Amino acid sequence: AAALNDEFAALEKQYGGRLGVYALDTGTGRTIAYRADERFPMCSTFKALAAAAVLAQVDAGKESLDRRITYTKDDLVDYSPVTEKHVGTGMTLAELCEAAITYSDNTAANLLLDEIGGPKGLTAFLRSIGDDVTRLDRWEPELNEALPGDPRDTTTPAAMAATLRALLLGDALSPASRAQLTDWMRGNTTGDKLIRAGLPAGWRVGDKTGTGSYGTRNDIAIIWPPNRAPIVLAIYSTGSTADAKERNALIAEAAKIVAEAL
Ligand code: NA
Repeated sequence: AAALNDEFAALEKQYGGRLGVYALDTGTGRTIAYRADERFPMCSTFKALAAAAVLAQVDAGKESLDRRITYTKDDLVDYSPVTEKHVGTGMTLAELCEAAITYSDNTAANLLLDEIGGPKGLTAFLRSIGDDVTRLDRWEPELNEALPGDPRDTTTPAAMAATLRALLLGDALSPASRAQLTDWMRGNTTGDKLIRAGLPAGWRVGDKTGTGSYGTRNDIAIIWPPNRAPIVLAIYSTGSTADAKERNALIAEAAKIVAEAL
């Protein structure tokens, strides 16, 4: 409510820009919503959805995770630490999903989009599982432009939360794929300074980060506290004016506030 809105508003003033939060404690049904229905640029948070879409093709017997994908240097875009090592041998869809999630590998993400029907295909998938809000329009790296007032390549914290819940806890995917997406997000290496840094120590998190222009910094996660039902958390921020270290701190702090209020 208003008291809590004041706190998130103080963060927005502190860092500049615009902050969105949706959190849901599945064990009590309590939620936190701040700009939860406003659009924010997804940046790399879509890569979890891209992997999901590949898994959904496998569930439907139309695809195999072992299938080897060949690619060239014409496919390499910036920030592709994993794929930039396997041009010669190629990589499997499993390896590409893992790389896109755990290392936010841009080239791997574009490759997943290839096998999925592109941004329009990924969006189509999202509609198929009840997400009528989230939209991907472009490929890496252009999708990170994060232009103010631009609806392309956006979600809302509430839509992304609902979607992540369906994918990781609901029945949008088979048990095997759901478990596989779960393992990948838990194995993320890019999220240490963000949601993970704001939560109490013993809480297990699977997450996917995002970084983009106009000072965009995001993180979406499922959280498994000991002896409790899981929490779904989507945090988006854009437009802030702060260094890399403190954009990280903005997200961690919002996460910390959430754990106190939820
Ligand atoms: Na990113």
